[PDB]
Amino acid sequence: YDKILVLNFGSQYFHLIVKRLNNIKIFSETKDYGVELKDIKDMNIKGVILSGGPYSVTEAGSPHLKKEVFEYFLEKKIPIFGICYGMQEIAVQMNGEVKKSKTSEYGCTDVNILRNDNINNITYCRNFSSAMDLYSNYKLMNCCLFENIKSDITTVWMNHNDEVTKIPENFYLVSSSENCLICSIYNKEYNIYGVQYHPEVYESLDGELMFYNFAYNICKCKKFDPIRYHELELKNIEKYKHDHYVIAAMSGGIDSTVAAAYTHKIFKERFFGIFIDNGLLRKNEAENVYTFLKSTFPDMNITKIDASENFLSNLQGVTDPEQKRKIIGKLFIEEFEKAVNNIDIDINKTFLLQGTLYPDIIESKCSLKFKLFEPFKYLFKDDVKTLSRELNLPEEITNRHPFPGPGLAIRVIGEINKHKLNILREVDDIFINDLKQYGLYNQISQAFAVLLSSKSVYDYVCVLRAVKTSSFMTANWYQIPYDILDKITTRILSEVKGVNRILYDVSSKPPATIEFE
Amino acid sequence: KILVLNFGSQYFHLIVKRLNNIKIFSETKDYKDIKDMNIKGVILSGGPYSEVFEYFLEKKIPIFGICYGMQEIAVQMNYGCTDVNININNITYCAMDLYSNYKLMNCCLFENIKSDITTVWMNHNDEVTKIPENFYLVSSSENCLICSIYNKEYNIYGVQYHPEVYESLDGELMFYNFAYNICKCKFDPIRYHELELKNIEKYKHDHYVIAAMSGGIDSTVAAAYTHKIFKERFFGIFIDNGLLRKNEAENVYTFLKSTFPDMNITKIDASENFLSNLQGVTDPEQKRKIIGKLFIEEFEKAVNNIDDINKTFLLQGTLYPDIIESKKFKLFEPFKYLFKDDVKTLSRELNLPEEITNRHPFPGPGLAIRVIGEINKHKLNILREVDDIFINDLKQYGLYNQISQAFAVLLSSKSVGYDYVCVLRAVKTSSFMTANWYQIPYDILDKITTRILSEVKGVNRILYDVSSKPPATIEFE
Ligand SMILES: O=c1[nH]c(=O)c2[nH+]cn([C@@H]3O[C@H](COP(=O)(O)O)[C@@H](O)[C@H]3O)c2[nH]1
Ligand SMILES: O=c1[nH]c(=O)c2[nH+]cn([C@@H]3O[C@H](COP(=O)(O)O)[C@@H](O)[C@H]3O)c2[nH]1
Ligand SMILES: [Ca+2]
Repeated sequence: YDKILVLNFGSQYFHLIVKRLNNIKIFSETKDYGVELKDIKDMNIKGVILSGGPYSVTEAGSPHLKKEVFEYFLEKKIPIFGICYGMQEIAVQMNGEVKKSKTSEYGCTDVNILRNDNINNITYCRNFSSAMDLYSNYKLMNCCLFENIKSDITTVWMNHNDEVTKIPENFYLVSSSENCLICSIYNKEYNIYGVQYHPEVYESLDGELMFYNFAYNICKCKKFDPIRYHELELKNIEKYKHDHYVIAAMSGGIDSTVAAAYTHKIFKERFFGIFIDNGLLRKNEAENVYTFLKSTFPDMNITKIDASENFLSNLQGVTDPEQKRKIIGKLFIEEFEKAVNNIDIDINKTFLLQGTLYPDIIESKCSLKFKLFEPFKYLFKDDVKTLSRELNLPEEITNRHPFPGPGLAIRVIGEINKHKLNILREVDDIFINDLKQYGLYNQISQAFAVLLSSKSVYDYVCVLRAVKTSSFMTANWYQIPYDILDKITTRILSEVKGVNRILYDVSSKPPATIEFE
Repeated sequence: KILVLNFGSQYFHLIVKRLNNIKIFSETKDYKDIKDMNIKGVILSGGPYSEVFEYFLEKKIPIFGICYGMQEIAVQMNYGCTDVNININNITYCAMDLYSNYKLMNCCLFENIKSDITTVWMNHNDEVTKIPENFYLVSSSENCLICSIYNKEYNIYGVQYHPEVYESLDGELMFYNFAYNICKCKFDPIRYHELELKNIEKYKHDHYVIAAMSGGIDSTVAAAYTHKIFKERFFGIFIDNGLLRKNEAENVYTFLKSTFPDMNITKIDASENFLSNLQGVTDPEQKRKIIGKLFIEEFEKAVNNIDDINKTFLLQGTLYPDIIESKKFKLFEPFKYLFKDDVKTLSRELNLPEEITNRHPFPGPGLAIRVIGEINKHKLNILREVDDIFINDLKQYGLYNQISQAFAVLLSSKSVGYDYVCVLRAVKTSSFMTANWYQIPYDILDKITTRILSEVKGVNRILYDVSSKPPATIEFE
């Protein structure tokens, strides 16, 4: 109902602002910075959040809001909230100045919220001697965004190379940082707010409060519960349960399974689960998933197709990771549609179930045809995890790491064949089993083995990958205790013939990716 | 002289090193021409596999078998720090019914051991189940009953453990007991170095000396001793092959001039030659073979441009490990019976800078074997940058000195951000055939990695090598 427009400037933390709006029961409306006025004027927008980004606002080619779009916000009285890049965009839009900092900030940092009487509480005043001499050059007050904060100091997460040097228009200086004088800014007339830090990340302790103050106190929102949308959506599909069929790609992942559970309970013998073995799964995975699905849902239709030869022969000679991805996606569609036709039902009366989550719809709005059914459009991984517990599903499905569609094709670097896959399957198996045996599996977000086309003294070189993940675009490499890692690496090199070297990935995202290819 | 035959043990150099500690001359050979030599005892090494045997028993040459050697001796006669027991009532694990089946002495190899318990290093998958001939059961272990065996008739000795490594506390004493008491030996390695220099001093008036200067521990201290004698007649040559690390050619040349002011050093820039010759080459062996032939070419070309080949002697810092593995000018190698541990103390005895005594070894082919696939300037530049960051930070955080060898490696494989993939390699090395991967504190490793990914363009992923030798090697290629 009362929606906040959240605009994308390329931030690695974009999903986290959308997440915080979900936690605070406010409807998010995700769009790129280059949005046209025509696409927003007719919507019930109560406020706009401008995200951070990896760009420098000084340079050419940098993302900017169109003059008409920004002018629309001011005229319509729509409050604005800019974080990192968003703050700097606001500055640049309104007569202000932004330059590269003398000292770049990254990590947890304490910032002093400013007030006429609070001005004395700044000891680092010499970094930009008396604190009265510095803040005489700036307008202060005696700020709604920090309501009920209690303390005059707050811990926030930093990640910026540029800083506002000269305040725009008639703005108040509202917060300062040891390495950033113009840390937060406020405009009373247009309701414009700007912070250099990232309140969307967990580490920013008072973040959820600032998003709350903006949504309700500032933007005057009245409403939307994300963990209620799927229940409402399932209660309305119930009217189709006798005249319509539901088809679903079953992968063995948490998302497809939980969705199938809630939907099978409605459509029963009219629900059809399709599990396609692409020949790119892990050791015994094709058998283990199919058994798992039958043991969990005994009365459920589950068609399994061995398509291994189809994918494998089509992947011969292919080394380019995108070419791999495009072939695998193309052949999946072809095999899936072949399985749907083999059921022999009315295509004009079928629903395609997908466990599509919010991150997916956010990502989709960036840069046989079935009536789509995605109950989980507004949910996140942690929402799906607790929903699986409410179905009393085994712990194994709730804990297990995500697995990419292209599978081991993106994990065998270069030319893919059955000889390489078998070697990787052995290494990955020993790796995963041991992480479970030493009880590390559950605290790791995603762990896997990789096989390289490069060689050492001659046999193949394997890489162990393990990460802790915050969202789609941000992850840290996992620090496996050296005693356990040694036991895992020793085991692999003696058990698996064809591998003479094990490496460990020590790169976070950014700059690296979780996967290699 | 003591005979020591190689059965392919990862610890073969360590048994040789222990005989060097005891001051005994070694004659290293493979698993024949031995009748002409003065052999007073034979040692049989270990091996992962798990013959003139008659001559040993006939000539009364005592045998000493370790690990595999004990087991092979048993055949011919038909893991970690563990405490073995050398008296039968002391065996706690088992009580007296078991030892009743075996013959026990009431042993020369354990003389002056004091204690009836000893700590030894284990590394074996096979064990002797039935004793050969008329052998005594001498020692036992918790996981191995038939641990040590002895034959009085032929002076045969056999131990399951590895007394050659440091972990074996009473290792040197057992080696001493075999050599001096049993074999009745009646050659100081550090002394031979000094003796070979005094003999070469008699040729200072007419002869010359030439030495290939790398900047490594071995070639510099050899030059330090020999240049002191031959002064202006000494000619040290340094060749930049374009396979060295960032600014290393400048840094080595400056260091040598600063440490040895009166030394004649000639630097030749052969980078362009080495690179072009290596264009397209990927096979690691082919790389090495090319580099060696181009080294020799450029080396003797530089000697041609300096003033009598009939008189000149070639100084080399060849060590004992180098000589053991194998089996124009007058070749002079004074360090022929020495290890790196010995050369390091010789560096200190010269009052030389701590920089060289502590610097990690650097292979002859250089970065060529640290770049996987085709070698070119673009790849070398990136590897030089990463390596320089890695090493400098390892020195900054006080890790460099406790690490035996550390370096960066560039791979031909690529990864998304599509850029090059780097690997960090750091090991602690016991001997030539044994090294363990170093466990860099995670806090420090994350600081090094973050610095590399931010500073160096062309690299978006770095990995760490968690592989030990064996089965892996120190270098990739
Ligand atoms: O369904 C998928 N199809 C794909 O092509 C694909 N590529 C990466 N991933 C998964 O996405 C997450 C982020 O990985 P990257 O940082 O490597 O992009 C990680 O969880 C990856 O496992 C994929 N999932
Ligand atoms: O002078 C050299 N020329 C070479 O071709 C060569 N290959 C390996 N190495 C060095 O030898 C040690 C053990 O090497 P590996 O464990 O890689 O076999 C390590 O210290 C390596 O640096 C070389 N040194
Ligand atoms: Ca049909």
